[PDB]
Formats: sequence, C-alpha cells, structure tokens
Amino acid sequence: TEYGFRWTGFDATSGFSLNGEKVKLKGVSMHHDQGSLGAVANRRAIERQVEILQKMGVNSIRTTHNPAAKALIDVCNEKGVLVVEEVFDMWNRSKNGNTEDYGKWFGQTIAGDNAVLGGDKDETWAKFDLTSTINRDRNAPSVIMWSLGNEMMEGISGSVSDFPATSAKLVAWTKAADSTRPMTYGDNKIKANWNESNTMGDNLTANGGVVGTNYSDGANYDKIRTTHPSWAIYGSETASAINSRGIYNRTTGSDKQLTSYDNSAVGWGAVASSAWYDVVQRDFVAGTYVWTGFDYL
Amino acid sequence: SSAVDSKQNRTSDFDANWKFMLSDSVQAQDPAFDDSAWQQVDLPHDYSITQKYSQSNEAESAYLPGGTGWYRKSFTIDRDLAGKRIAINFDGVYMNATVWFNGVKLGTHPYGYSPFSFDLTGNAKFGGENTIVVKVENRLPSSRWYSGSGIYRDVTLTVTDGVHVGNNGVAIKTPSLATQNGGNVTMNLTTKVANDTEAAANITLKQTVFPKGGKTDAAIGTVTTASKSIAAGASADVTSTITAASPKLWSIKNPNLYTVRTEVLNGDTVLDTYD
Ligand code: NA
Repeated sequence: TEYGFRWTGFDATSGFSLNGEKVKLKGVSMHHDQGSLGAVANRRAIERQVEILQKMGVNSIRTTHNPAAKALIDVCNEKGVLVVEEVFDMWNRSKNGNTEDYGKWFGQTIAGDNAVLGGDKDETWAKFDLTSTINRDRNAPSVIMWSLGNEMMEGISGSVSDFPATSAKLVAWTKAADSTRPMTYGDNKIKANWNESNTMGDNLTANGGVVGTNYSDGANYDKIRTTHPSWAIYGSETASAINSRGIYNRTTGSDKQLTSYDNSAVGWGAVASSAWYDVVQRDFVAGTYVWTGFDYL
Repeated sequence: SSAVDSKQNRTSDFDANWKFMLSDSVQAQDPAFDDSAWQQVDLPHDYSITQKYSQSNEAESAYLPGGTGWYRKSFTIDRDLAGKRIAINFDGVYMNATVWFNGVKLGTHPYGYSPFSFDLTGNAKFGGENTIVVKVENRLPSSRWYSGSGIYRDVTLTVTDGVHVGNNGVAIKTPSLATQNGGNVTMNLTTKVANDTEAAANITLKQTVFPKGGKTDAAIGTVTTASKSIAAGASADVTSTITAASPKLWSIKNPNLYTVRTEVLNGDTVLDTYD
C-alpha cells in the first residue's frame, strides 16, 4: 500500500496548516468527466488536468460531488496536490426532479444475498459507499478531508427536519471508519442562517470536523466567525463566474457565449476577483474551492 | 448612488439617478411600477420652477403652481452590507412628504423646511434591488413667498454598524470659555450611543478634537471614557469631558474650525466613527 508521512491542522482563527506550516487552500472544484473523452477516467487525461491546474498555482482539489477515480488519487499522491474527497451530492432526497439519482438509494438496505464487497453492509447503501471509499483511500497522503455531502437541502422536496439527524449519522460512520482525518461538507444554507445548518455545523465541529460554506461573501464569512466562534471554516464552493474562452466584444455578461472579462457570474455567486479578495484577507477562512477548475459536460 | 456597498463614507451623497413625475392621480409606490416614461433627474430638484406662470395662481408666490410630485429611485444594496444599519436623510422637502421603501409606508412629514430622516434597515433587501419612493404634495396656497416644490435640498444615505452614535448624537458645551480662553478649555460632551445588536456591549468612546482638514496627529485634546455597558436594543447618553489645549477662537475675521471625532469601541475594536 502506498503511503506518505504528513499531518494537518485546521484552526478556527488562523486556518489550515500542513506539517506545521500555515498554508492557504488555493483550490478548485473538479467534476469527473474528461471532456471530449466523456466520463472515461483515462490516467493521462486526469494527470494532464492536474498539471494544467498546478501551473495556475492550484494546491488543492475538491472532488465534486462524488468519489474520485483511483487514478486521480494516485496522481495527486505523486504530484503533491491536497484532495478533499467528497462522497455524496444529495443524501436521502432527490434533487432537481432526478427521480433515479442516488437520493433513491441512499437510505435503502442491502439484500442478504447481494455479495457485493468493499465496505460495511449492515445498514444502508450510504454506509456501504462511504466506508468503501474510505477503505480505498485511507492511506493516501493527498487526501486530507472527507466531505459528506453538498448542498444537501437544495433542490429537494419536503421538510428538512430529518437532515440534522442524518448528518450526525454520517459524521459518526466516518469517525469510526478513519480517525485520522477531519470530515466536512459543503452547505449552502449557512449563508441563510437556517436552524438545521447551525445544528449540523455544531455537530461537525464537536467531532473534530471542518465546516464548508457554499457561496458566502466577506460580510457573511465575518458573521459566521462571530456567530460560531468554535467553527473552523473555509469556502467549500466559491465564485461560479461564467465565461467563454476568447470573447471580447462585450465586457459584461446572440453567439450563445459569454464575455471573457471577469465581470460575469451567476446570481448566487461572485466574480473571481471578488471571491478571492474576500478570502485572502481572512486568515480564519482556510481557503477556497472555486467552481470550477475545468468546464464540464 | 446606483449601488450601495462598502465602503462608501459613513454618510454618502444620494442625489443622483432619480425619476420624477408630476401627477395628482398616479399611485406609484410599488417597486414593480413602470416608471420608464418618467424624467430622469439629479437632486436637488424644484418642480415649480419648470412650470408656466399663470394668472390663476397667486402673486404672493410668484404666480407659479405647486402640485403633487413623485420621486422614485431604484438601487442595489450589495450583500456586503448585510448586518449594517441604513438610513436616508432629507435636508428638506417642500412639502407634505410621504415615504415608502420596497412597498412599505414609512411615514410622513408636513413642514417644507425642516430636515428629517427614515431608517431603512428593517425593510431593506440586502443583496438585491431596492426602491425608495417619495410623494410630495405642495397643495397651494401654502406660502407668503415663493416656496418651490419637491426635494430641493440634498439627500444622503447613512450606513453604520449595529453599535453607533445616534443621528446628530453629539452635543458640545464650553461654559467657561470666556475665562479659560488661551489656556486649558473645558469641553463638556454628551453622546447618544445606540446598541442595535442582540447582545450587550462594553462601550468606551475615544474622542478627539483636531483642526479641520486636519489629521489626528494635530489634536489639541482627547479623552477615553470609562467602560459603560449598554444593553441590546437600548441606547444611553454618554457624558465625557475634553480638555482643549489653548484652542484657536472662531471669529468673523478668522473663523477657525475643528473636527470633533467620536470613535465607538466595543470590546477592543472600533465599530463607528462620528465627526
Ligand atoms: Na471537463
């Protein structure tokens, strides 16, 4: 088994550190496809992405919103890129009218005569798939956190009452599977100060975890800090600037394209300069995972 | 403004990019109201002076009509002002003003010559589009001389932390100046401090007197008050004394001016600065 010697720290006040040296998490979110190759996880294609990312100054990748191919883990191990490995997007509720997404299966039990192997099978699929990923990557120096979900309460139908209890279940399963890494998630409801988000973030922190906020600005980072002094936080998903390559005849956001000037972002996000400015000024914001590093299908 | 965000000055010019309509039948307080055919105007603005003279009006007030005028301004408040307080200040509106913000009626003000204000905080959309509306009703005859009509003086926005000096919140007295002139002069101050947060504040004031324009390096007196707890949602008058070292007199031939600056501290950090 491949191994590397390192330790990390997340501090509520001063942010992230690697082997005792303070370090900014200069990260991108990456989806899994490889462009014209479709979903095929070809090793050189994946390596080429990491190379191009590194030349930009990237030192970290968030595998949004699902386990990485082993090939990525291999490459980051050799290249020195810090990986936040995300396991899930939705939990037990489907998003965006996607009636056959994993929201259907998350909380289903596993048949006794189903011989599938890789993780624990004594509870639900969520436990099996969570443990199976951790089992695969528990020794990899590159992986520094397990992310347990993303915007779990977004795009779904019905009450969010049961979500705090589900989060705690996942946090307990992770701590029991691997005691050596913090767990985390990306929550977009923190910026809205939902009751469930406060409960969930407090439970993260109580188990040695780190809280990811999606799409907070500077003013909101500050509110989080004052409201939750015990949280160690970072921007788990940032910017969502929207741009085409090579478009100059307008600087603001007919040809079905968008300006290449950094003056265009989705309503909930921010342009690149803004999302960076807000983070780099704040030692207590450990870093940023920009949405996204590569365009995806 | 077209957009409000940090960091404009605490008090900033709000005169630009309004829309105006003269009509005593229109009802245009809703933010979704179509004002695309309205005039674009910068304030200060007088809508009597643009109308025609008429023998049906009064010689007393220059034979010019008054009337009902509506002012609309749509502007963005950026997300970065989220926990801040926002107020709009009118140095004068002639007369009978009615003010709405995002569709909510805030209140009214009859007198055409006195300054007034409205807190906008409770109705603001942070990180969105906002619409302030002012209805003005100069119903004639209201004056012995030409009054004019509308928002004829400047308009400002005031943006502050939850802990802040109140509106016009410092009073200064120098009751022994005549005797103390040329030596140490006793300034007796009273400062209203408001705590519009949900927790008690440990408040000290750092007050400085220095020549206008003008840096704090050249102060002639400062004081720091003892810590006073002001409860969440409460305000208090805070008395303080500044000993001013031989201030220069304000006279007709030499009108020396000073800035008196108030910094509000809670715990160890400055949250508000009032000159
Ligand atoms: Na791609």
